[PDB]
Amino acid sequence: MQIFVKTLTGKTITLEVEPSDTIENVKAKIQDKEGIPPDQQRLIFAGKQLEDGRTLSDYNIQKESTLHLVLRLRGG
Repeated sequence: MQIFVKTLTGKTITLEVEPSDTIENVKAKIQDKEGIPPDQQRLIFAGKQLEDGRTLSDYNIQKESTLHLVLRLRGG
């Protein structure tokens, strides 16, 4: 199934995923497309932060759903 990720600057990315895929796997696909490391990425769906050890089906994410990406800043 296809899903959409929106960034804080106005960008929408389209990803091909399976319901059994883990959040850590979704972050790895974003790193491949945009070069953002998984430790600096935060994913939000319906106001809830998604955990790396859970899957897309655990949060009831369905086809054409929109997730939000937030970037963290450690030091500096």
